[PDB]
Amino acid sequence: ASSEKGQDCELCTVYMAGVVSRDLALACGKLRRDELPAGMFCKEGTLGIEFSGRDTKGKRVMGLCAPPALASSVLCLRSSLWSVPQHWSLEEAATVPVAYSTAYYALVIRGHVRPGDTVLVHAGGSPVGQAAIAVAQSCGCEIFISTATDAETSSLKSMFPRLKDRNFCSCKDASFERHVKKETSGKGVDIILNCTTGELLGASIRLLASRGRFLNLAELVFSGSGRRDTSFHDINLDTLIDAQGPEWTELTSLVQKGIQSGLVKPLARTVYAMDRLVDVFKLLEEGAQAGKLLVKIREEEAEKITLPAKKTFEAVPRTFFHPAKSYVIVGGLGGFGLELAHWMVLRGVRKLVLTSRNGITTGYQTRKIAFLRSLGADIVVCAVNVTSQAAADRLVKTATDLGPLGGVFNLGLNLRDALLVEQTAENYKQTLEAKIQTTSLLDGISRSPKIQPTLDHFVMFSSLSAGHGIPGQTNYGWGNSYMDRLCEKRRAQGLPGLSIQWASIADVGFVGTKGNNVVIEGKWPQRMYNCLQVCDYFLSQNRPVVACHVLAEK
Amino acid sequence: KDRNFCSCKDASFERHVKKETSGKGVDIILNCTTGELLGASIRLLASRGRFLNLAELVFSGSGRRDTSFHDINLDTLIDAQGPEWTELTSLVQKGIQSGLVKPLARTVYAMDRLVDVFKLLEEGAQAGKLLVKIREEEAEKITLPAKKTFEAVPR
Amino acid sequence: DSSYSIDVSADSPDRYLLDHQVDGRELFPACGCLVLAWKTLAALNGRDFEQMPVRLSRVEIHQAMFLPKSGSATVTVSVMPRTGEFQVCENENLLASGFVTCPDKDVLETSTHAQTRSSLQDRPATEVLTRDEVYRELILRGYEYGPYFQGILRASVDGQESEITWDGRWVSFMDSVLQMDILARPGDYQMLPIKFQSINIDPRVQPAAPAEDEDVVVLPGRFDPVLDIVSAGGVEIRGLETISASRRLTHAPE
Amino acid sequence: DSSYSIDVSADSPDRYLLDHQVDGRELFPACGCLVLAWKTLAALNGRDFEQMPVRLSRVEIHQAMFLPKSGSATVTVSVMPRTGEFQVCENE
Repeated sequence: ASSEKGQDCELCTVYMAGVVSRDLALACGKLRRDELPAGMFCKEGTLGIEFSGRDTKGKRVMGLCAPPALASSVLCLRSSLWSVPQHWSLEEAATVPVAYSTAYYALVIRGHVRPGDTVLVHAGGSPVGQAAIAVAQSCGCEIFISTATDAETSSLKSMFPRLKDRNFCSCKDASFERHVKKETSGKGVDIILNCTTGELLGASIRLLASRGRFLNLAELVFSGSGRRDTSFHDINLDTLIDAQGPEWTELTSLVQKGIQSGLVKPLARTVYAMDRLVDVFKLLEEGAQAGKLLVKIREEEAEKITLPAKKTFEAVPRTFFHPAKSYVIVGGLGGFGLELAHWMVLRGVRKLVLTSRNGITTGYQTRKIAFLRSLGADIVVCAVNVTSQAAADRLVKTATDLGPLGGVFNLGLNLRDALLVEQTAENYKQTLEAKIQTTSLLDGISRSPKIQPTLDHFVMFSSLSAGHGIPGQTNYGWGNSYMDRLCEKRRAQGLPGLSIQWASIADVGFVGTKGNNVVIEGKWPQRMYNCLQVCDYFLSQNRPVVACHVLAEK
Repeated sequence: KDRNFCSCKDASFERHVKKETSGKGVDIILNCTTGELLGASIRLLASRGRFLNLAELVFSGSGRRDTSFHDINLDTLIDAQGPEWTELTSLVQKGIQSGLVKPLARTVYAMDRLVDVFKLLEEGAQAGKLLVKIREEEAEKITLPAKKTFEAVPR
Repeated sequence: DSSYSIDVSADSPDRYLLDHQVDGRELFPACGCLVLAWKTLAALNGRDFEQMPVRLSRVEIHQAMFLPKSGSATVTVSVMPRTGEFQVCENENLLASGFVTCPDKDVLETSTHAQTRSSLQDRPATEVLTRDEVYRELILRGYEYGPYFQGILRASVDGQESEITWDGRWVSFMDSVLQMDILARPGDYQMLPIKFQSINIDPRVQPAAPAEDEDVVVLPGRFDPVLDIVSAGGVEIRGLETISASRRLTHAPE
Repeated sequence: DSSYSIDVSADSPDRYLLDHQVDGRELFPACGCLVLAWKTLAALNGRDFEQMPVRLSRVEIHQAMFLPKSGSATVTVSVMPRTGEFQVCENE
């Protein structure tokens, strides 16, 4: 699914994936997913932006990208890619992005720092601090750094010669205010590339001079300013990454031009092995971070341009669907079916065929259809009661006209409950034609040569009434048993096959309308989202027939 | 066009702007109002939007992430004629060379009408710009400004 | 510090407050805090909280109190004289804040209060959601309301036109309106209100409470998406910035 | 609303408050409002205003009360429990 409709995208094989404070803010829970810009909320993951590795054909590249960057492969937009120069091993190229990107985007694109003016860089130890120092010194301005400890001061002084001993302070306490106000003759600095918060933020705001630009990397106090002409710039690189307007291209050009010069250069790096995510994030939380932090996905190879070879990564299997395929949810217009379809569309399905008996009947179905189509999916609702070869052929024709068929999720049911002592043939026929006839026809038509190599999600929703029994519901039981046996036969014979036996789904079903507490055989009515998570696990595991039930407090 | 106009007097411009712009919001809000109207104006700014406040407390509690608030006080720039002042002079001169800039509506007021001029400026019924005619222009386009005596309390 | 002592016993009037369940926990609705601030301002000004138009602005919700299954709880209210900066808190943890005032005629701005005709009936069933489905959606999200808070009788597919059942209690009505607002923003994450912008209540224009034998009153309500403003009967809620929550499985592990 | 009733009579202790004149008017000094808020916080916390360290922040002065030449004045104090947002006001 590496093909993206928007623009042209290039799939890069990551070699060294960086980690930023943003990734910790997201993983910890301080920053909710929904707070991310539209375009990053619908994405797969949300961790890591910087990356560096071989592009297609192997030419070493680096840059920012969509959130799913801290990964073994990233689909970049072809606009966020800088070529790695020589004399720069990939271990080093992973440090230039985000660091220098934010430095330039704050000081130049928005700060508009000019020859002169005074730039106060908080937390000069962090990679952004060093990048801002490099850029500011490139423009020639006087830079007041605020290091936290004393080792950072020595390291920075040894990394930048021209810095004197009067251009340093202590960020830990509110002493930098006194030093800056005393050394600058009380005028105050102009460009405050602030990164602190709380009382320190108030102190930093009380240093800004007239026509001063406060570049807040992380505002309430600022509004009550008394310096007249000023400016407050909230700098959130995520929004820029998402909305790649002309400004993004200008920033790319600035960073590339700097790279051509000797201005930008790799910062302190701390390579961490792959299976050390928890420790890496914990250390990033601690604050003792040694400069930058990276993760070594793959070891670099000798040749400077070559194919990235092959490698397999251990990972918990998720369930995703091909956006270019079409999936049929027989009886998907009921209670469960609609929510299964919504979950599917979230996971990537864009072409659906929600089959039902009579079609749209109530308003809830129409609202759900409208919402799913609003997510950008093709829902061709039919009303084909699959009972003969022609009906199934028409269903498959609709599916193919949508696109190649990939899966069939049979969710139909018929509840003619009655004790066998007083059970009529009509009830049995009506109940089995909802599971047995439809299932048999779909199986026969989905194993044909034209669809077999494209089908991977044959699924049949069953109920525990075939495993644990329900009084006087033998039709449901016979149907479920047949479906489970068919799926076992399928798996034995190859091709996908699955039969999920449910206990009782809450909310959507009639039990939810009457109240999602009624107990049946001691089985509490299961929630929905939990049901969906269990389904997510079940769809991607090699077992023919499975079951899931929630026990009730005895 | 006729879709690019609203009513500043009441808080209706918010509805019109949000309806006509598809809810995204404008980018450069050259705001000049205050009070509740200022809150309404702030609630229109879009992502990466620059609020140029010509006259801020509400803005700090924004929910559009990347934004910018620019207090514009021309007095400070006039006083501190840095490189920016020269760049602005160059911009206005270059515009003048083109047909872009042009005089606006003017209401010449005699010399001894300061109190009335300021009162009218206070009223809000000001007709475009307001000027004071210190001396009548002469025919020649380059000449000495002659002589004239003005009544004034001696300091 | 006009302390309010709510009780949730069987015979107490406020038993209905146990119907506002969010994932198997009896959370005290934010509408409750709003009504409490309303009553506090009414009392402090020598007025009755059934004939005083009010406007709550800049409202922010900090925490959600867990109502006892049976017992009583204490919640204090501290408003300032001039600015009307209320602070509804309990014990040591603040519940809600913001400003509360009493404006003049200029209180409601939607005009749905004046409207009295519903017109929602005589619309094809395929284009109208009944109470059952309207609250099926919300229970699916995670809000499991009891019968007393199920204060929506019908809705449109657009989620804009709807009918509310006014039956005396103000908290039920306000939470019904807020439910309309939540319904206006589909999804699958348990949305949690945090910050409002303007909640204007005008009890005068509101229809009088039904007597016991007069069943309920059907009130029309509309949600304007341009400004994102939900207005029903005599209330008008606006803003409703929200965050997400991680749900809480009500049962034992599957 | 811990109201304070100041008196400026001859024998009252607060006669000295008439010494804070600003251009021939006996203005009540802002320090007076600060001390009153201090005492209000001390009282609300069951403390004495002579042994309680205090910090007043974001303080803003709106008006200046004119002390009567002889008589008494009333000034109310309204502090919030959590945020400690005091409001020293008189009359309206």
